[PDB]
Amino acid sequence: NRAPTSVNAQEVHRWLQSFNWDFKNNRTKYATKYKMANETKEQFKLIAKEYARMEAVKDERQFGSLQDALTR
Amino acid sequence: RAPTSVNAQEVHRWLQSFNWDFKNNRTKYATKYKMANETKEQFKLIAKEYARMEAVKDERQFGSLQDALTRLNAGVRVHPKWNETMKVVSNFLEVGEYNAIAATGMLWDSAQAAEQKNGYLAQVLDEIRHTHQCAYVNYYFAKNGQDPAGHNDARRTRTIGPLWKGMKRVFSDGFISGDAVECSLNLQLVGEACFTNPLIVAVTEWAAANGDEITPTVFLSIETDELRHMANGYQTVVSIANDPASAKYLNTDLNNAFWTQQKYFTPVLGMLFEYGSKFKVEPWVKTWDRWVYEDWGGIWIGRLGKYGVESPRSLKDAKQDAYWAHHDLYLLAYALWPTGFFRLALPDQEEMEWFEANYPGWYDHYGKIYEEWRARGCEDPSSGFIPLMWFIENNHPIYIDRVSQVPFCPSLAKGASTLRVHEYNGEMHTFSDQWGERMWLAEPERYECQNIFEQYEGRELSEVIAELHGLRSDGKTLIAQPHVRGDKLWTLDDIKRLNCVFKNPVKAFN
Amino acid sequence: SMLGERRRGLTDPEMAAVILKALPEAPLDGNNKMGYFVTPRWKRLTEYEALTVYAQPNADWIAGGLDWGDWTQKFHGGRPSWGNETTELRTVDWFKHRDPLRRWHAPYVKDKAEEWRYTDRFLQGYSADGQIRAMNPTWRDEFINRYWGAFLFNEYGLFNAHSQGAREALSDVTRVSLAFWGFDKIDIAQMIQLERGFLAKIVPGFDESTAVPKAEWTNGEVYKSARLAVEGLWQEVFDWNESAFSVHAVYDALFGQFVRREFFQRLAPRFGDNLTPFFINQAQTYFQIAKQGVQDLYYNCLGDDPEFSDYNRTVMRNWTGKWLEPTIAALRDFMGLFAKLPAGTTDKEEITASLYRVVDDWIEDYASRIDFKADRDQIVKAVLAGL
Amino acid sequence: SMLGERRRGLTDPEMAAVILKALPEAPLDGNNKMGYFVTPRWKRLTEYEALTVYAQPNADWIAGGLDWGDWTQKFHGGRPSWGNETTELRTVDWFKHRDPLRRWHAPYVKDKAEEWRYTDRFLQGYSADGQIRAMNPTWRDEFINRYWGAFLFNEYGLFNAHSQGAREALSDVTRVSLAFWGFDKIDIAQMIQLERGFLAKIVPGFDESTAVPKAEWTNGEVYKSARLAVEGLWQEVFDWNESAFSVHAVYDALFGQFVRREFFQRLAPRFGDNLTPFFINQAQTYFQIAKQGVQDLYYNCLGDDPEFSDYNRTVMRNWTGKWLEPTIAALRDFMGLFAKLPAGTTDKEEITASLYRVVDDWIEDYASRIDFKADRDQIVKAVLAGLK
Amino acid sequence: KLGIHSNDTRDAWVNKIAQLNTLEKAAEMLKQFRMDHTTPFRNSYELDNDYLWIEAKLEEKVAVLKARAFNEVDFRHKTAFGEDAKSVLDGTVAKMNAAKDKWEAEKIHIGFRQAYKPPIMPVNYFLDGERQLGTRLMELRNLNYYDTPLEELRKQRGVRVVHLQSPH
Ligand SMILES: [Ca+2]
Ligand SMILES: [Ca+2]
Ligand SMILES: [Fe+3]
Ligand SMILES: [Fe+3]
Repeated sequence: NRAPTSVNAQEVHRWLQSFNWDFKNNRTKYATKYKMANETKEQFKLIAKEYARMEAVKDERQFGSLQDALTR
Repeated sequence: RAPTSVNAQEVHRWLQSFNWDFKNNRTKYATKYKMANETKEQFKLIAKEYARMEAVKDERQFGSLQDALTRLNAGVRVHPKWNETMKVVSNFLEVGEYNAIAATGMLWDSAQAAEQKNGYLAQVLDEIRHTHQCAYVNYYFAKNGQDPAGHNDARRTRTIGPLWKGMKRVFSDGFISGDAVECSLNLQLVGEACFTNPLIVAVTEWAAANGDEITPTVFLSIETDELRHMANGYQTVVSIANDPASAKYLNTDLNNAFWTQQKYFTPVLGMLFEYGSKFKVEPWVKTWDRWVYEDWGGIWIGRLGKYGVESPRSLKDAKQDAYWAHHDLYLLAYALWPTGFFRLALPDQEEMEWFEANYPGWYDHYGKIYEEWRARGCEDPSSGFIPLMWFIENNHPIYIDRVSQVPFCPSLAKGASTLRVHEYNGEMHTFSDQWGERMWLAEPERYECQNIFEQYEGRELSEVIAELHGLRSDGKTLIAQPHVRGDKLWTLDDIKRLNCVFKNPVKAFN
Repeated sequence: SMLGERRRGLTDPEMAAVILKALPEAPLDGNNKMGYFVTPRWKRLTEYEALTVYAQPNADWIAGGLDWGDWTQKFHGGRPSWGNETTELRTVDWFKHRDPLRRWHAPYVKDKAEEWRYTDRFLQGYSADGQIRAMNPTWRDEFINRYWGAFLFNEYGLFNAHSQGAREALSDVTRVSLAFWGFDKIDIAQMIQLERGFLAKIVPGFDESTAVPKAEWTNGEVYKSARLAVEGLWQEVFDWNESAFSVHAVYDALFGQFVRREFFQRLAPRFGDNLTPFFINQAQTYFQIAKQGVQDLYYNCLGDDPEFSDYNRTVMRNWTGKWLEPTIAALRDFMGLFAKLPAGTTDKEEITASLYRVVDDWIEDYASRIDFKADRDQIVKAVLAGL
Repeated sequence: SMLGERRRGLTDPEMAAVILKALPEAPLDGNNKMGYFVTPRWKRLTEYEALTVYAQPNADWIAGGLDWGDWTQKFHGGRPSWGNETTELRTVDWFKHRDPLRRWHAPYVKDKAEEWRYTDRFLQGYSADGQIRAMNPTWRDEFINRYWGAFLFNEYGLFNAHSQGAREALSDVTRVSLAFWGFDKIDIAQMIQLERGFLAKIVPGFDESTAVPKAEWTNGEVYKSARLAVEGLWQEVFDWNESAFSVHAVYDALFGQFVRREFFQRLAPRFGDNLTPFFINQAQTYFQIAKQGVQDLYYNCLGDDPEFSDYNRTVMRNWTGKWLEPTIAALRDFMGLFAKLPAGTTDKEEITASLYRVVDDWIEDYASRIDFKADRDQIVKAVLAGLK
Repeated sequence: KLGIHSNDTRDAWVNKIAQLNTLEKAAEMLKQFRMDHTTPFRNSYELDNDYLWIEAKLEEKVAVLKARAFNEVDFRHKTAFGEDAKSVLDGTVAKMNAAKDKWEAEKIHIGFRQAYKPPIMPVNYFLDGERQLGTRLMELRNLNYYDTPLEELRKQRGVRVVHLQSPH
């Protein structure tokens, strides 16, 4: 089957939690009275590539309006 | 190991050598000329780089539209008269942009030098960019404007009216039908150089004056692509300057191209500008003279003199018929208002003062007629009156020029009032000037376009309108209107009651 | 002045007031959907369709048109601006086609511009990373400068084959796709020359002149039949559909796919060449992009036309038979290039297998759609006669 | 309604009139150049410089600052928000650095977004062109899923090493570069996982779970020392410059360049793999991009500082010696992977040559800049000992 | 009954076409239709508003019939009348080059279209001829295009001047 396929952000983010591994000095370098659960999950399933793409789309409009219509 | 790459010009350097010699390596299109197969293009571009510079331009444009301009509600805060005018200006230009696609594809076929083919090819893709840009203007005004009808279906509702036919001649067929070089002169040496380039900027001026910031945003972007289409039209003359056939045919095709274009735009652009706006920028007479007479007929045509190019012989004629042409045409456009896809308005007082001021003699002719019409209730749907009736009552027939498709009324005109009627093999033909008449006589098979009176003959008005979908979403109210106010819009029924039936004005010579 | 001379109707108090005063209380029509009358290919009308479909002013006498009447100005002799007479194919509607990628101008230049800018970045990383060191000199100076370089004229010629289609296409949707198919071909050809120009900057002795590769193309043996088929598709075919169909659904699907993928993409790696594959990646992306469009036009729209399905399939089978032969000849002559490779580079088994891949994919995506009875063993064996 | 309720000062007649009426005849100052007081690195001030330099509110007591006085709120104990105490390096001005690529946020996400969208296009062309057929099963299921996959944790760890720098960096220009260097590392790591997820969709049996490659990284032999060096650079170094410098000018310039370029980029082709090289092309572009910035900060600005040139070179030589050893250990253990390759894939000669390339480029672009006396034969021979 | 796109006249022809089931019959009807209703030399203008649409619907039938009747080689090289396309092309180009004046030329070009326009002749040869014939026609026509005054030109065209008006 040679159907056109690819992979998106969430499909990779699914395994991001497992990226970190256990070892001796794997701990914060900053003083703190609290202990952040090391199994916490983030709400938005993003990866660097996808993050960049959604911020770039936003930039186009913004700078477009400024350099063009708004300047005119 | 220093970071290096390669740019466009570094590759373009070898593009001329891309083409190779062989038997049938020649044009597939008929042409009297021979384009030197060593011609060079002015801009050293490659597909990748072309795409990049056009894409950067798109970002700004669409960014302004989707963002700041939408937040400011620029699609609405525009004068009603102009919202209507842009239905015609943008869609009519769209087909010019679109046929220019096929036209430059034909020129890319005609060119033999790899660099000249590539030059045309850049336009082939630009014209697609412009077809889509013009389309976007109507798309934007439809989605966010004060009246989407017309903007949302001009591609089909434009077929009802007579003004569209003339548009297809100068910006559709005049672009692709005939000798490749003749089409090139129509499109590039005349169309773009003389009218399109100055016009696109003009439109942005009138737009700005009437609250429209959408068109400026898009058209000023289209404008940035025009310096390439000028170089292509210029390089067409170079590629054929050394061919012996050029000294025999070049000036004849250039003259026919000039006349063909000016015949339509001289009266149509001025009409759209002065009558389709509330706020004025500058009198069309003054504009025309600068464009056609000075900048083009003098400056641009003068530089091509060293290639055998001379000033069009019909230039004086064009100038003398031009003065009142647009005023003469609006009378016809308004009188036939039910055949359009946009709403028209009569000159308010401030405007009439402006017209008379800039066109002495205006009020006694057009001014009084418009007042006469408004008095009978041409704006009110209960009056049972349509200016077309006034033309009939006062015996002022309206003919369609068999060649240019431009509507004309010689019995009432203030500009050209010539009329030539001929019969040939069982068919009657009407001409409005000596140049178009020669064209037909010499090339009768090139001009067999049926006019609205021929096609609509014996048909009741409301039936032609309904058949061609000239209604709004309510299936009741007409798209076209004789005023630009929000109340008292004419309905299909209001038109049916008039019981107006079309007649071929030429059958009278029987 | 800081404020400027020209007053604008959107911001000028006096003028804006006049404008606002003339506006109606609400839109004079609630149907703000431009192109609302177009029949959607998908669930909802797309921006691509709204901005494209019906931009071509065709009259009802050209399947699908909405206008009426003859053209206003025609060719000497009477030939129409656009007519049914420019192609043997017939349909119920020329505006039925749809580019599955829904590409109108903006998206098209956007994607290509991204590729161009990344290509720049890539080359600058490549040259700085000094990878050219690990590349075999013979493969570089021989197969890249000469044979891959010669292939640029092949792509250039296929590009030109689209010139008449750009002019004759019978609908906007088809004209735009066609235009893009050919613009991608000239791009690939220019990318081939870009690589040769790049190598010239990092390899002290590499001549970027097109002289050598051009001589190979014009007078060589490897590409002789390839060039003969190209000159034919380009200048001997006057039917715009036969041109597009034969180029993409026959010649380039077989010969082009073999040269690009089965020869250079497959072997460049084996010679320390990761450069050429960068560009071939683009050409293949483009090829697969164009294929979706080609299939929709010739198979989904024409080949399956509810009225001329039969007729059209007959004509396309005819064209496939007409061009399958010259295409086989091109492949055969190309087989001669394997004898030039250093010993042990590849064997008759790999070569036969790769040929079968190209032919099977072809029968796969093209031949079977119009019921063209193709014999894989026959085709391959005919080409094999070339080693 | 059609006109909207809210009235805007730019378009509302009444309000706009009031505004226009209050405007002066001309600007109250003709110097419309924001950041005009910044010293340009190039001929003219760049947008990148104007929008970046001096955004960090440093006081004069932190080399280069323009403010005065202590921070308003500090850490319990008294530690300042930012201070000279967070790095051993010293300079005349922390705002001297300049990213040669002049990357501020907009351009950065623009370029990355282009790469992302093309990557999508590429994969869809690749899958449709059916090229996966010609790829060797063993190389695919073995070296890509297991060993290349394990390398993702290496890049992930290098990414995390930048966390403290993101917080301690002593200037905006340095903070932005640092942030971007690390963001590119997490990206590469995610691209490795993207390839494994892609293969899972076209290869009927490929498990994308990170379990196998993770076990290889956590308990394997091939990457044992590599992982030990990574855990160290990340969690044992509290000096933000030592972290950035050691990671980019030592560990990743030697180990990373060897694994990415001299192993996977060099051999994947030989196995019908044109997929992995697509991604490694990006990683190498990123590496070469970061190097320009790393060199400017540690060599052009600090190593050549008109006042602390001597001091800084000493400290960087110290750090190079400190991390060159663990990096050599990482390379050595990695040599163990060649014994896993099918016979005839490569020989001891190719391997030695490629190692010499990595070491010579390193002496080239890094070691020689701080006058660190490096012996190529010694380094290579030490790594060579890892060959089974 | 009455309509621009749909009318009784058009429906009439649709039926007449549905009755053609022989390549020869249909092909003959098309050539006749072209002689009767197309070009400035058409036998009559009675179908001026529908001929273009009707002719296409007619070409459709001749096309389908031809495809089912001809073999591959013939479909590519023969006209629906069994003639050898190339022979017709080369033959017509011969007469065009042996054209003494622009008046003889236009007759050759226009007649060529009425007789061989696809689906009669294969498009490849047709458009090929279209390029050769058109080129000659223009060379003759655009030579001293404005020398002949309108009064004289109207006479050469042989038109019947029904009315002239000119204040200048
Ligand atoms: Ca060990
Ligand atoms: Ca050896
Ligand atoms: Fe344009
Ligand atoms: Fe243009």
